[PDB]
Amino acid sequence: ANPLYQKHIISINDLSRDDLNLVLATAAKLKANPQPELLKHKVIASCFFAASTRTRLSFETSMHRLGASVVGFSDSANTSLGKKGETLADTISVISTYVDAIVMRHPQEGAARLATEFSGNVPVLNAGDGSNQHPTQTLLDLFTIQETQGRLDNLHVAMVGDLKYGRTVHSLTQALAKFDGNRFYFIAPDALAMPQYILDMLDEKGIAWSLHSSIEEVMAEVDILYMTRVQKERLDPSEYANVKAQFVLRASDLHNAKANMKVLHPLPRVDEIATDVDKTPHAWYFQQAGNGIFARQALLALVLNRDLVL
Amino acid sequence: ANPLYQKHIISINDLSRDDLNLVLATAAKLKANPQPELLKHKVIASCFFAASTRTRLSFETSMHRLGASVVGFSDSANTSLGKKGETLADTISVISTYVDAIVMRHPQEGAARLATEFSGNVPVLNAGDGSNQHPTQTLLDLFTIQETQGRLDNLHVAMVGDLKYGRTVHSLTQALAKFDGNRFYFIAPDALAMPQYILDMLDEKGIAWSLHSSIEEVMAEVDILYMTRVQKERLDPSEYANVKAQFVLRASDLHNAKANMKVLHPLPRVDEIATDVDKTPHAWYFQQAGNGIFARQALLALVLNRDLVL
Amino acid sequence: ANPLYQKHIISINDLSRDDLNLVLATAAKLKANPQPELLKHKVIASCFFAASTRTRLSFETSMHRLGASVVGFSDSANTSLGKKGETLADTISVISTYVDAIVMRHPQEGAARLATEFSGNVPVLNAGDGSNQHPTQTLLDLFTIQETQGRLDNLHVAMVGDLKYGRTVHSLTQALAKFDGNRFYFIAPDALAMPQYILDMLDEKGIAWSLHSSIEEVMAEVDILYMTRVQKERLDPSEYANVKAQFVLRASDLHNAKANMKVLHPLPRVDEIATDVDKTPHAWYFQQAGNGIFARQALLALVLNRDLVL
Amino acid sequence: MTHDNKLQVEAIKRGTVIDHIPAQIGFKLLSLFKLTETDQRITIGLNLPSGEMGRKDLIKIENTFLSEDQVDQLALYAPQATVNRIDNYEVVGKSRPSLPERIDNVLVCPNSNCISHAEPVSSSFAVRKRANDIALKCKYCEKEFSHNVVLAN
Amino acid sequence: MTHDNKLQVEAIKRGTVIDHIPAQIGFKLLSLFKLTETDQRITIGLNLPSGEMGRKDLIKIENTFLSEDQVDQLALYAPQATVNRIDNYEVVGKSRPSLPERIDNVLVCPNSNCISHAEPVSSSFAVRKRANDIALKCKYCEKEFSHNVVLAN
Ligand SMILES: O=C(O)C[C@H](NC(=O)CP(=O)(O)O)C(=O)O
Ligand SMILES: O=C(O)C[C@H](NC(=O)CP(=O)(O)O)C(=O)O
Ligand SMILES: O=C(O)C[C@H](NC(=O)CP(=O)(O)O)C(=O)O
Ligand SMILES: [Zn+2]
Ligand SMILES: [Zn+2]
Repeated sequence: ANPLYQKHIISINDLSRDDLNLVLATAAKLKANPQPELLKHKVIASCFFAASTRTRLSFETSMHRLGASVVGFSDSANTSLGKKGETLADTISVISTYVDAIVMRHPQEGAARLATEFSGNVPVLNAGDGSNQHPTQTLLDLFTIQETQGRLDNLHVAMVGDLKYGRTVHSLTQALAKFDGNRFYFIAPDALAMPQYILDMLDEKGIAWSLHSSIEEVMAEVDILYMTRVQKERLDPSEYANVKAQFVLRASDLHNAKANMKVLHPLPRVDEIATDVDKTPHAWYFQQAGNGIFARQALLALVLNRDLVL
Repeated sequence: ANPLYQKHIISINDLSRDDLNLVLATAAKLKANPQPELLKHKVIASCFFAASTRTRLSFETSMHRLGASVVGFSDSANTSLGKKGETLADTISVISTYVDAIVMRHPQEGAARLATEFSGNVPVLNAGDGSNQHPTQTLLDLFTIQETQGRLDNLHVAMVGDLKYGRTVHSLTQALAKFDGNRFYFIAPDALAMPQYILDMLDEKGIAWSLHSSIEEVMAEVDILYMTRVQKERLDPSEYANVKAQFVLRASDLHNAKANMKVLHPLPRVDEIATDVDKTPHAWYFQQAGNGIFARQALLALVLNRDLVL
Repeated sequence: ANPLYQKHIISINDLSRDDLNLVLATAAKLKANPQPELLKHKVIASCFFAASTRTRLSFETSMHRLGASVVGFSDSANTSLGKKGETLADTISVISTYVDAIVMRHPQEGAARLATEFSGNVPVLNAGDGSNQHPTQTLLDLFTIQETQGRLDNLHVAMVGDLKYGRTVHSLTQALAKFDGNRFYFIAPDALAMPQYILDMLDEKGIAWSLHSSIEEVMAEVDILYMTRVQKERLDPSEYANVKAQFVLRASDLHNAKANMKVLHPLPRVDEIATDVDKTPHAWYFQQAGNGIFARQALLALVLNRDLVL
Repeated sequence: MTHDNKLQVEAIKRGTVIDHIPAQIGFKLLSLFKLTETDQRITIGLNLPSGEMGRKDLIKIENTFLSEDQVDQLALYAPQATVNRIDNYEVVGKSRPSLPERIDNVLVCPNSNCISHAEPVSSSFAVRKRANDIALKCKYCEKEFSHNVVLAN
Repeated sequence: MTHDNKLQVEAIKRGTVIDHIPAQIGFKLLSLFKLTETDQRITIGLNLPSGEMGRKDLIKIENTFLSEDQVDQLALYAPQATVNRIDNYEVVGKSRPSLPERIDNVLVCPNSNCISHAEPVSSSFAVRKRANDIALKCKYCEKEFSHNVVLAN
């Protein structure tokens, strides 16, 4: 069987470069020749306890694009958990008895963890658990970074926006820190700063990272500019000074931009990026979005198929 | 054609032991060798006017697990009924013109009845209509009772919880009362007591039944312990003294338990059962949950296929 | 000085027969010989943290009847306690520095007492603290009973309705227990019976009370039929079973009643007293409401005036 | 005139010595009195025996002396408990807790709608013996509860 | 086997002996791993000066036997103390609280949006040698915190 077979993809901390590399490979493979019937007969649950456009929709297309059938929900408000005071665990307890895999997004952290405790044999895929992880996001990210840069080692990577609450940057910093010679520049409001525990990891790994007070000076030496919206919904009222984006990026800012540099964004964006950028070629967030199919597919493929995909 | 072909499954009062027995049989059959394509080309509507996790999800998996395609809704709030003042009947009137069968859950009683008046040829499956019926629930129940006891006649069956408002126990009491030598013990708050009309049926049938004031003394002579959550949402403000569960069951209570005895619960449970039970082997409600596939499948199969399933 | 000069009238349990008799006697004198300017130059605070029609207004009229000036609030919502978040302790602490006495009605029990601990030498008067004490009620009541019966001993008094949350009858019962040979019949729904500690005094004082499941058991017995309102605002959800009048008085149930008998009611009444009673010469609720003026002046006079001579 | 019978004693030179403490109330005491803060060596006999009193908790506090009110609320917790004052290795003082009149600052009025919760004041109940239990009347709400219930705060 | 100055039968045939507990730490431990929720003859010595340790708390249970895991857990509050496996009155083994892998049930994740609160599951942190202290990583939320800021049940 393949390494990720019947495995729970919960946090990026539990994956290896080999793991990462494998999904990628398989993504690039399926992107070339699709396997429309690879997962027929399978039924996957799309459980969203939290809001999503991209993550939920891209995942469901993936499942259909592989002959799999889909059941689940976009809102817990109509679940017995929603209206009958059920517990998430019991929820997962019954659901594990129906389907072959569980994709879930949830407002609190370690929610996916929790679920594996009751999921049984049925593998659990975290579509985002609070401020914590967002692994499937990372995978499309990496796929995109590699698409446009040719490598995942030795990059100049600038992460702007909300990093304290950005599950997106939580995972992905962990992910390229598994690669070598990666320069991390961090531009964040002092309260939406990056959490200690991610920096330490960087320290011990000897990976270099340096705070910055503006996009202006990182802008000449960066391959990747990962922009993030301020996680407004997870904000504490004592942080509501920071609800408006400190760092907005317009086309003007990109003159000095390396010709190879791309702008990335988990999406969605509110004002941290101006539509003029949309015209320019460093802009890659919509292509970035399109890549989620492939990664999610690859992943699905691997987790559900023992024998390494043809 | 098979007996239940093109038939509306609305209330258990309209089924016979032969009927029951047939679904069962077919459940046990499909559970052994599945028919992934048995219902392809068919489209079934999943209409939930009411909340559900188990019932809705298990049904939809069933349909997919038989090659059927599914359309419908989890909330009426977005239906034209929901926002344009449409009538349920007209609702059913249009929907009958699109699909092959209709699964519906609804906040009021005889709602499924109503629908058959407009459904036309298209058979209607009640996923719960108020305090009234819950037939598909009963079917998985029976399947489970038989699974674990070997029979449906001559059982000691204890129904605890809300029975006044428990559509779950409404149907199922009616169902084993179609069987012989069934001992019914009823443990309920005096206001959430079991309705007269179910007892009379029992009287005339000569089936025996006896109220009890505690689990404690029924506990030694019972094969099945059917626990139920207090139907809090259907409660009248003059019954809100009874919103908290009177009878909680913990592992401690099961020493005297017959070695064969199982605990059953329609789900969900809030505090009427304590998680310690979850460890013990009389606990069967999560296995009970898993059985809903088979029954729902069997049913779907029968209602939609003239020729008795291979 | 008089025994009441400068005293806090918080609980009936803190006054004696002679204290009571004193007030009824002044009440009596003032009702015939008015003192237009008795409390002239005095400034009193009318602080209602809870709704009142009779108590607040009657009090304020009494004040003006005595030439005192009034100042206060009908509601806590626009106080700095209501919006800025001031403690009641601080609240009584500054108001006590302004005015000559404090009339207080409060939704929580004991609010009355705590004020005295902050009002300094400024007397505080309980217009009602939760379902604890309604002392001023008992006074106009005593007065009213006296006026109709000509005594306050060896009476046959019925106490119907919410007795558990009825602050008016908590206070009225300790007051009549100070007199001789009174006979108490308590008619109230179990959820709302006379609190134990109250009966504990009765028993422990050698007084004869008795509980009755109806009004008509005592109708030709009792001298005073004290009706009370269900305190739905203080009700517990579990007690919501009982929000409707269980014993309602009709002008026909009075048919066998003693001719000297009078129907009292602290007011307001919802449906526990039929409007047809209003006409009957037993109906006495509205007259007693009137006597609030006299008992209340009476009170005001004794506290703010060292030596009254009428 | 010296040490006890069973074989685990360490008599202090001066200090209080609470004995006869009913089972598993020896640790409650230790906490609900803040005698773990001090420096003075403390000796704690948990689940000690008795034969006739069964298991007993005993507290030996060296050089500390129980407040004359602190023993008054201990009157409630361990009524069967005894307190030995000790000076120069000897039981110089002998007291026993009788039920005080009213107790304050420690109990919580079980009546939710009691002002005492919301407002900043010190509790206070009146301690009157019924027949089978002490009843406590909250000084504010004037409700009376049995010491068993007011002992849940 | 306690040495000189007066008497102390704080020594049994069977049981465990938590020697050398840093002062004040004694009380905590008793609650945290709930070592008093037994019925065996416990004896606790608070702040009793010794020598090596100016003032060392100290606990011993009769007939009770610490687990290699249960033991280790003490390495967070008293890693420099000594367990003694007392059997037939003589020391069979002298152990020390060594830092453990992770600390399941008795530690509440300080993260409010942690799922470990709502749902019925046992708490759990991985333990780590940060710099001048231990770091605690919630099993669920994946947030790690000082062993000084995390609180426990
Ligand atoms: O919230 C964001 O801004 C980033 C991120 N968003 C995405 O996954 C895209 P979507 O919410 O449509 O699935 C997430 O963490 O939710
Ligand atoms: O309500 C219940 O407790 C029992 C019963 N529940 C079930 O059918 C499970 P669910 O609501 O997830 O479909 C029902 O009558 O709704
Ligand atoms: O509320 C009642 O039913 C009885 C009593 N009512 C009165 O005092 C009359 P009012 O609320 O107008 O002052 C009370 O204790 O508030
Ligand atoms: Zn109180
Ligand atoms: Zn956590």
